[PDB]
Amino acid sequence: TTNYWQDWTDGVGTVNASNLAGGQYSVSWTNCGNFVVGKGWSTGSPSRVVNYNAGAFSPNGNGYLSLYGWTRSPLIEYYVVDDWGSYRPTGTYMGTVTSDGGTYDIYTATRVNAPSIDGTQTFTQFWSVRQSKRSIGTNNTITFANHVNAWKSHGMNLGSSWAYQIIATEGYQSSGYANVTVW
Ligand SMILES: O[C@@H]1[C@@H](O)[C@H](O)OC[C@H]1O
Repeated sequence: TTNYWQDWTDGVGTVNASNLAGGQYSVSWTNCGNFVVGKGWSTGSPSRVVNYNAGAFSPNGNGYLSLYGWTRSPLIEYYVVDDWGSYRPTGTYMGTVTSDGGTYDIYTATRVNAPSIDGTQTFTQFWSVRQSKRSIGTNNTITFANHVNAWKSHGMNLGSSWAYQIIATEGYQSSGYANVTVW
């Protein structure tokens, strides 16, 4: 089960996040800047199988629902995006991976002098983005090893030092509400 609660916001707009029982959380936001809220594990694993049920995911504008985390050495931000609002995230196309009943496009991207778990840094993003939005309110599994190994085949090797790993609600200049249980 989960051991970690993440509640990060850049302070722009109103973001109200609740650390509920077990692996459950909720977040309501209005005209946010950027925020990342979710539950998961303080140390990510490339072989973790993550389950979640989004009782609600209703962005009004740009919001994502993703398996989300960081490695260091090198500094990499990674996503497995199952749902989004008005904006589907993309980068440089690398291929596809089919996992847990969905097909995901794979992308890389460079972020130059950008916010990160270690402050302003130049780093890389690894993305799997579902080709269509996954069903909301169902018990959904992300078999992360499939994504890790699909990424490896394209030279997207994750860092050797693992930071947190969560099912994250992320908003960008938007409003919305989400309620999610992770295990
Ligand atoms: O973990 C936070 C990350 O989610 C955000 O993107 O940049 C600052 C970090 O502390």
